Amino acid sequence: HMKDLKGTKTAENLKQGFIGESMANRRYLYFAKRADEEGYPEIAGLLRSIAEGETAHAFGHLDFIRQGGLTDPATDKPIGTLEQMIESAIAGETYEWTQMYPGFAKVAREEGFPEVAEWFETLARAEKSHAEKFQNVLKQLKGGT
Amino acid sequence: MKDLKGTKTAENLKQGFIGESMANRRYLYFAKRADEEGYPEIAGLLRSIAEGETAHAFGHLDFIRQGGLTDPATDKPIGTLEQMIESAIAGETYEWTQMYPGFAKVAREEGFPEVAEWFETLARAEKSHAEKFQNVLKQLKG
Ligand SMILES: [Cl-]
Ligand SMILES: [Cl-]
Ligand SMILES: [Mn+2]
Ligand SMILES: [Mn+2]
Ligand SMILES: [Mn+2]
Ligand SMILES: [Mn+2]
Repeated sequence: HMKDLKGTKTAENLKQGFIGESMANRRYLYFAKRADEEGYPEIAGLLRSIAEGETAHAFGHLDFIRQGGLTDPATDKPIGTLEQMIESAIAGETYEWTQMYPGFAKVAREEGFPEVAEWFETLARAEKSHAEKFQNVLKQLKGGT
Repeated sequence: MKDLKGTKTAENLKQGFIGESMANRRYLYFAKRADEEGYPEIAGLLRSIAEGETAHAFGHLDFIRQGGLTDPATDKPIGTLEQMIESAIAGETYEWTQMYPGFAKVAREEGFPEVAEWFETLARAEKSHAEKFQNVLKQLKG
């Protein structure tokens, strides 16, 4: 019979699958740039085509998560409706600019890595801008205009 | 070029890479819902912010590689193109030999046969990926 995914090992395996598939697409597109520079177009093309595979895998994991009423792997927020999706976006961006990247920057400065700290501070300011743009979308959706 | 091995900053770059990787995937997935419902401005914003998260993820990988750290996904070096392909092979190999078969068996045990069939499809897919990368690596070393 049909069962709730909530609290199951399968729910956790969909989450972990999503994380790994997300990383695989980013990794393969980064590796493709090195193949591009070095003159390996067949290798770059394969990396890019396999990366599209990993997009399909990630999106299918999110399909089962959303259809199963499970939460966003990144934020533990529901992602059933577009409004919920934007609220998930806002929650993650808010965590990143208010807590995560400032904390990473402080640790980098304290460990003697000022260039890395500056990068984390650039990202904190970027995620704040993202949060603001998503907040404006949510106003448009929630207000129905 | 400063060595990051054994630091909390090394761990933070890894976690930042994971988060940025997920953000790009999430925002492109959300854009498809905006597409279906007729919100092209919202879809376009999601796609443009997703490009931001690509830039963030790649910059984390630059610091990882320049700081003597390993690939977040595989714990393998990714300095050279050959090392990058060997990292791809290692992660594909883990997924087809172990990770997705294991997920499929658990899904069938827990009574999720449709999810199990999906995991079985993915195990076969990652095996094909591993083989295609192996054919590349042989060409590079040759
Ligand atoms: Cl080539
Ligand atoms: Cl719109
Ligand atoms: Mn995959
Ligand atoms: Mn962001
Ligand atoms: Mn980001
Ligand atoms: Mn793969």
